[PDB]
Amino acid sequence: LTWHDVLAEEKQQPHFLNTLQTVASERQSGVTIYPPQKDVFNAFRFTELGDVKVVILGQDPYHGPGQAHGLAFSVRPGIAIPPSLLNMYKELENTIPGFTRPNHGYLESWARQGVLLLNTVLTVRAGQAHSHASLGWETFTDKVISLINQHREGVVFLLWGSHAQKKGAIIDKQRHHVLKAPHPSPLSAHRGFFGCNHFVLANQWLEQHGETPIDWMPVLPAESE
Ligand SMILES: O=c1cc[nH]c(=O)[nH]1
Repeated sequence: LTWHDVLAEEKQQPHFLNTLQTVASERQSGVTIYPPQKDVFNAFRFTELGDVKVVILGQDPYHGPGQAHGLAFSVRPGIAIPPSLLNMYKELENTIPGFTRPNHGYLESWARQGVLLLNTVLTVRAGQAHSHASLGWETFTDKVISLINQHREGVVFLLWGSHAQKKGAIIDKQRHHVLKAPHPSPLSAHRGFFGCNHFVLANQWLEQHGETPIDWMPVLPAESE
């Protein structure tokens, strides 16, 4: 059972297709849109429905050049680690045994381990946070979260900040494992993100059900000859 299986009918809905047409228009209107069109759905590409172990919800994609590439909180290789990710790495360094500060902010290897890095809004106008928040992306990601709720068992949801917490209100807290904390951005991280211990807690839950825990130290694609 795949994303396409469960999302094919949602993807033929006017709200969804129209969201995409608005983006495609915007990309030609004089404005740059992030991430590139081929990257918008990368969270789905790297972590199939049946591979989802951890869901980390973000809200908006990074809105600067070279930053967003379709995975919540991640940036491309060579790009500076943005403040929300830095605070994530800090909590990790203080909680996960052996973890040290990565020299990059690329989280693809989290996704390849089953960490679904899903923003509720999947595109953004350059430099303008929340600029596409009233297209239909929230309806689409509402549906995505609902399907995960329904079609999977024992997934851990990490819900950072009020927006994500509301988004995840529908999730079965008996069938899945839901953890809440304030958002890791500088504005709220010292008001409960630090100390939330979500990364260890996720791993323990996974372990207690026979699943491999997540290696949260992210790794860059390697060099070849
Ligand atoms: O992808 C991202 C980046 C920053 N903030 C979010 O919520 N998600």
